[PDB]
Amino acid sequence: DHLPIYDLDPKLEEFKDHFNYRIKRYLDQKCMIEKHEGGLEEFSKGYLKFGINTVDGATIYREWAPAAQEAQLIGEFNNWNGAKHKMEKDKFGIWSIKISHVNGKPAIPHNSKVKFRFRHGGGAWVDRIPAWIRYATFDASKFGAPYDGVHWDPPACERYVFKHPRPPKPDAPRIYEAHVGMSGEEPEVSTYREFADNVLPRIRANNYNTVQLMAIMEHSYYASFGYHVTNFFAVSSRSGTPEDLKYLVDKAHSLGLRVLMDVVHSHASNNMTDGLNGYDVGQNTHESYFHTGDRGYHKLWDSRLFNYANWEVLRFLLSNLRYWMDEFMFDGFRFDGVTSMLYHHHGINKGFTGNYKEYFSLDTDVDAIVYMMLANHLMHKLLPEATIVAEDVSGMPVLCRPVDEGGVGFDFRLAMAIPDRWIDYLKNKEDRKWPMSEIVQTLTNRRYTEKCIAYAESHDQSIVGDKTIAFLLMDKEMYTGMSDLQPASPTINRGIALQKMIHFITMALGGDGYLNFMGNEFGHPEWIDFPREGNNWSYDKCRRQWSLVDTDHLRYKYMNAFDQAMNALEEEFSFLSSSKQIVSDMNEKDKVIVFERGDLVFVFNFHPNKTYKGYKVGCDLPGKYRVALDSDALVFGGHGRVGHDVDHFTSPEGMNNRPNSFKVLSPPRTCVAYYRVD
Ligand SMILES: OC[C@H]1O[C@H](O[C@H]2[C@H](O)[C@@H](O)[C@@H](O[C@H]3[C@H](O)[C@@H](O)[C@@H](O[C@H]4[C@H](O)[C@@H](O)[C@@H](O[C@H]5[C@H](O)[C@@H](O)[C@@H](O[C@H]6[C@H](O)[C@@H](O)[C@@H](O[C@H]7[C@H](O)[C@@H](O)[C@@H](O[C@H]8[C@H](O)[C@@H](O)[C@@H](O[C@H]9[C@H](O)[C@@H](O)[C@@H](O[C@H]%10[C@H](O)[C@@H](O)[C@@H](O[C@H]%11[C@H](O)[C@@H](O)[C@@H](O[C@H]%12[C@H](O)[C@@H](O)[C@@H](O)O[C@@H]%12CO)O[C@@H]%11CO)O[C@@H]%10CO)O[C@@H]9CO)O[C@@H]8CO)O[C@@H]7CO)O[C@@H]6CO)O[C@@H]5CO)O[C@@H]4CO)O[C@@H]3CO)O[C@@H]2CO)[C@H](O)[C@@H](O)[C@@H]1O
Ligand SMILES: OC[C@H]1O[C@H](O[C@H]2[C@H](O)[C@@H](O)[C@@H](O[C@H]3[C@H](O)[C@@H](O)[C@@H](O[C@H]4[C@H](O)[C@@H](O)[C@@H](O)O[C@@H]4CO)O[C@@H]3CO)O[C@@H]2CO)[C@H](O)[C@@H](O)[C@@H]1O
Repeated sequence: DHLPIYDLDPKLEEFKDHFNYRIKRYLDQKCMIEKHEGGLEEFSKGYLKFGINTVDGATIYREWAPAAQEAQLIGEFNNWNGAKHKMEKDKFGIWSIKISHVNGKPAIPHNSKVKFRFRHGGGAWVDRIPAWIRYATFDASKFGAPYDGVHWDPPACERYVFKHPRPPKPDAPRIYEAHVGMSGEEPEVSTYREFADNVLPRIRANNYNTVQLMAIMEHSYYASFGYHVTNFFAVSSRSGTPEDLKYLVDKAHSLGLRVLMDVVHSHASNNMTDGLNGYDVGQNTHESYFHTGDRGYHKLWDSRLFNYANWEVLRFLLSNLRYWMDEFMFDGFRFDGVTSMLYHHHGINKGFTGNYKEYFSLDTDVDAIVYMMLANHLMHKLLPEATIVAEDVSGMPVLCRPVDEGGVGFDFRLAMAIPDRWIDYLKNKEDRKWPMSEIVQTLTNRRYTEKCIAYAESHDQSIVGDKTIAFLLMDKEMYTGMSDLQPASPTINRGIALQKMIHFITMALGGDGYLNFMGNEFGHPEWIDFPREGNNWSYDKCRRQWSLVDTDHLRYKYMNAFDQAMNALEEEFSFLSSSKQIVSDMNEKDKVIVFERGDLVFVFNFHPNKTYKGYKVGCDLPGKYRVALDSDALVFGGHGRVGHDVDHFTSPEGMNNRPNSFKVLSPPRTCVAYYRVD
């Protein structure tokens, strides 16, 4: 009847009807799950019943295949002959078999290959990888690099034991988005252990508190960046085994880092031999993971789309969430492609002006929203400290409100509008024509009842035609002009300064959390290019040149040190988790932005050349102000013009204006945060 979200946003009651239906569809589905499955928590334990599971004296294999008329389990254990391992179908379309132990040992050995062999209506037999397989390996020797499902039940001598607890939820997420495969300096696919031993310390040393782990779910197409999942329960085998990933998560927890995983429940790869799409043999949507016809196909991604209303699809996805959380001790997730799930048009060729009828209509996908609400309720009841992030460009209201208020249940939203604004400024505007108004409004125009994670550039700003901000600033000059033993050219000084500036203002003004993609913290040059036919499958641009930031006589160390000190500043002052956000000056003629966040006063000089001596900045309490972070510091690649022990005494006003003010030196292209001395 009445939802609490209506009190947060009166404009929502106009669409009560919509929400009514939506909430009804939620409460019914949950109710059904509680009546016939024992509740969401038990429903999400489906990976203990489906797939291959060892019990006392036998092994149970279950697989949902309504379209099959006959089915058997084949593998190395029966030399790919399922004659003595025929499965039986029930009224729900589920095939099952119990296989007794052989000489006291399980019938299917650990680390052996298995396949689900079934005959469909036409009369032909096909072999597929089990949908709930937990490991799948490819053989690059054979043509196709075809995958094989692998039964993963390691003995205690090689099963990883988690030794460290989950860290507490931070006051604000400082997220290091990473991809294990391209995390090494060698032009190859790196391993989970190499990432845990080499990269995680870099993340902790730069004072991040969260890692966003991409490309964990298995995907046969490496260049998909993990977005085209084939085996949803399998840890991507190109970087190691599931135990290696468990070791990665445990090591991150030992360093005090929280780990989120990329969850791709928005679509599925079209790969029929290796992936889930192989269970589509033409059956109707009520016997399939996916919709049929147009609704079952994503035109932009060339992918299959789930039928979120199906009982078995709900079991599949909710159990996938519980599987990742429980078996790998993840601290939360980022749901990718949420915009495509929210609307029947998937936002493919549609811009969202903000008109509420574009959010709440019959273009709204109620099945997917019901699934996401069930998912968020389940995940927050399993782990109240979990952080669930939604990757959504539309800005759907109440998307990040709890389920019990009428919301979708996400904790944070990705603030996906800032990067393109920065790109436009860098590409088509001269430095003296940059609008401070548009920058401030882009950083601050958001729904303040819902939390958001700001970032100047993510992984997508490194791929498919996008360059890093550092490269957009300096380009080929980075190849030759980044040595610390020679004076930096004007271009290099400009680029380093503006990179620090863009990152810092996006963090301090753009939301309630920060995200940075692996390598951009030190201005990694160029772009990311995956191995493909066009480059003869080169890994040259599918890696991270840690050499550049580690070398003392180069200048990347400056951007890295500024990133580290900026994260440490956020840790000490907690300005990302403070609602006090006052922009007290926006000098468009002088290109200066003065604002207040937390207990800090931020002065940004975006002017190309002019220094402002004795610039007056507003502040609340009178007293003694000093530099907390200054981008012109020599250790950050500046010229050291500001000076850190200088006392900025306040003077009351009258001898956006504030009670008191103090005067600062503001060199061009600089950012200084000031704190009040106790
Ligand atoms: O303590 C004590 C100590 O001791 C010791 O030490 C010592 C020692 O011993 C001694 O020796 C000394 O040292 C010293 C020395 O001597 C000196 O020399 C120095 O050195 C230094 C330096 O200085 C610095 O700088 C550094 O360096 C570095 C750097 O930094 C970095 O960077 C690196 O580099 C590198 C890189 O990385 C790489 O890469 C390479 O590069 C290369 C490349 O590759 C190639 O290619 C080339 O390039 C080139 C080209 O070719 C051409 O062409 C050009 O280009 C251009 C073009 O033409 C134009 O056109 C433009 O382009 C553009 C376009 O237009 C657009 O389109 C875009 O693009 C695009 C692209 O194309 C693509 O990629 C896209 O995408 C794609 C996708 O992905 C797919 O999928 C498909 O779709 O396709 C697509 C495509 O279509 O993307 C994009 C878009 O987004 O854009 C573009 C661009 O913008 O433009 C361009 C430009 O750029 O040109 C180029 C260039 O020129 O070549 C290159 C080369 O150059 O390699 C490099 C190198 O070189 O690394 C480096 C090295 O490291 O460092 C150094 C060293 O350090 O100093 C020193 C000192 O400091 O002394 C010492 C002390 O004592 C012991 O040892 C120690 O330990 C101890 O401690
Ligand atoms: O009704 C109360 C029951 O609630 C729960 O049952 C679930 C099943 O577990 C789900 O599997 C599903 O059943 C679907 C099934 O997924 C789907 O394939 C379809 O079955 C086909 C079958 O494959 C085909 O071979 C043919 O012969 O029969 C059906 C024709 O389409 O439809 C089934 C019904 O939806 O959903 C139900 C709930 O709706 C719970 O698990 C049970 O314990 C409980 O009895």
